[PDB]
Amino acid sequence: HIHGLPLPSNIPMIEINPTRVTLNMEFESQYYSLMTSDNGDHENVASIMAETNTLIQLPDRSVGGTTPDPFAQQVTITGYFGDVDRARMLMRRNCHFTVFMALSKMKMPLHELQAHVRQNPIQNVEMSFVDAPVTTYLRITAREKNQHELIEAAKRLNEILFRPAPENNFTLHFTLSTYYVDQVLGSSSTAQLMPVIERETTTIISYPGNIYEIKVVGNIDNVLKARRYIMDLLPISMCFNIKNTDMANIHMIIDESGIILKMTPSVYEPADLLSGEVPLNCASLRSKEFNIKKLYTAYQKVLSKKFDFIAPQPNDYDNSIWHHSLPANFLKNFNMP
Repeated sequence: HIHGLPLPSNIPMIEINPTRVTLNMEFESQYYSLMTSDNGDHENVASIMAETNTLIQLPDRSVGGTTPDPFAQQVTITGYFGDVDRARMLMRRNCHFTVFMALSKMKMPLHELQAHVRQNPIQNVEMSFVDAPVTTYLRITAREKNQHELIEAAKRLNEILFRPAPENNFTLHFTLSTYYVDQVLGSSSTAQLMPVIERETTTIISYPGNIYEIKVVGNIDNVLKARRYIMDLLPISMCFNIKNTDMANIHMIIDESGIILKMTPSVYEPADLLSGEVPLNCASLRSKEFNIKKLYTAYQKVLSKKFDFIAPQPNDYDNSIWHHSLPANFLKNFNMP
């Protein structure tokens, strides 16, 4: 209970359907362009929207001020709950990611390597060279679903470059929204969450605005594992409105699973009639991505049985080390916008 409310409204509400919701997730802006491009493989955002009959929006906000923009990298998916979940999965699998390989120490001259890569192009594994202020690095990029194709191409290259390959020849740059630094990495009143990932993935993670960079180092397999655990920590939330007659001060609830239900009473008072007052609630469910399977369950509970529906129980995150090694406090973010 948390004592300008309720939220008034005059625009004619066409409908107040609980099954109509928006999902919010965090996606790294450095890939926005690549999620857009029509690679002709029917996999970009447009494609997904079309096949999921949903609306997906990538932000483009230049925010400044005192506090970092909490929406710097937040993407929203809106539509029927059943389709939104399917678009959740398709946006992760199809999303690109990048990894850098240290060319230092390689036997063959760089020029020959360039020739190789230039004369052998894979359709799902873009490769390009870049020089960090002055050693050169190889940039490899692919969509999540083709992670097997990328690793192999990488491991094929090590073989070819060290006819004894170093054990920290890979680096990944994860861009988190500074805002969430306290919730992902840790805060003064919590445990430091990255050290745990290092211990479980044999990787090194160093870190220092709206964008915060987390640097991960280690073999290719471990890094992509660190990435996954880091991403399991990204916050997630689902919004929707609900007529009082359709349920099973600001209202917040925390179950013993980590989901947070926030209800903001609002009212729709017509302007053309000056009668009829439909009392409704603005709901919002939060939690960390990996715990999404428990968010839907929380959702099913708010909806009335009359809707006779079951929430989908995704399994994309069942192997998260976070289901047993994450301190409770981390899933209790009451102030999150």
